[PDB]
Amino acid sequence: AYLLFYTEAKVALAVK
Amino acid sequence: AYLLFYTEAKVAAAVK
Amino acid sequence: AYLLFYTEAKVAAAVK
Amino acid sequence: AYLLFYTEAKVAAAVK
Amino acid sequence: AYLLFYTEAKVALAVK
Amino acid sequence: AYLLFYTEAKVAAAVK
Amino acid sequence: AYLLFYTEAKVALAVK
Amino acid sequence: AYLLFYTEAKVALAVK
Amino acid sequence: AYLLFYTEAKVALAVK
Amino acid sequence: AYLLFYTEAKVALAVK
Amino acid sequence: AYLLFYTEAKVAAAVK
Amino acid sequence: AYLLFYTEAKVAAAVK
Ligand SMILES: [Cl-]
Ligand SMILES: [Cl-]
Ligand SMILES: [Cl-]
Ligand SMILES: [Cl-]
Ligand SMILES: [Cl-]
Ligand SMILES: [Cl-]
Ligand SMILES: [Cl-]
Ligand SMILES: [Cl-]
Ligand SMILES: [Cl-]
Repeated sequence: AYLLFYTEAKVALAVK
Repeated sequence: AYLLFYTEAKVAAAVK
Repeated sequence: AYLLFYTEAKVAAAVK
Repeated sequence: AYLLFYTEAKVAAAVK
Repeated sequence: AYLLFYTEAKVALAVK
Repeated sequence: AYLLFYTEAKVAAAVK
Repeated sequence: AYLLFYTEAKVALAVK
Repeated sequence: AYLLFYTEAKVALAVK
Repeated sequence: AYLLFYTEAKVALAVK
Repeated sequence: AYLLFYTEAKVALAVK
Repeated sequence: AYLLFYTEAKVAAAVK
Repeated sequence: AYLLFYTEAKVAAAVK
């Protein structure tokens, strides 16, 4: 799975 | 300091 | 899903 | 210390 | 949106 | 879009 | 300046 | 190409 | 604590 | 060694 | 030093 | 592909 930084505000590490 | 993210929607960043 | 960090204090992680 | 990844499948993380 | 490092060369942060 | 960094005297960011 | 991820809980990008 | 952290376990910087 | 990528090879995310 | 993003403008990955 | 990206077509990296 | 690092300290990179 990819480890993708993400934000909608906080930044989070999404796991895809 | 830290980079923050915000919306105006478009995502934009700032530093504090 | 999202990688979460929480305080166990030492940092700990989960994925939801 | 460092974050490590493992599977239970879903990816999960730990700290060591 | 995703925050994805990218290169075509410089590295850049793409906002997707 | 691209996250840009520029000299504002400290670093500042914009997204295009 | 360095761009260092950190956490105390949210992740954030420190600007040092 | 994207520079995406990735894990199947080790993390690596994937070049896509 | 800082989240710092490092390598000794693939990478690891140090928690300092 | 540490892999640390930085910026003075471009982002770059420093090797320390 | 810093990692730099270049084309060979694949993206490749070097250190300076 | 993966960005890989080599070192016994100076660091060299490669894409596999
Ligand atoms: Cl996968
Ligand atoms: Cl500071
Ligand atoms: Cl430690
Ligand atoms: Cl599955
Ligand atoms: Cl989105
Ligand atoms: Cl917090
Ligand atoms: Cl701390
Ligand atoms: Cl591939
Ligand atoms: Cl190759």
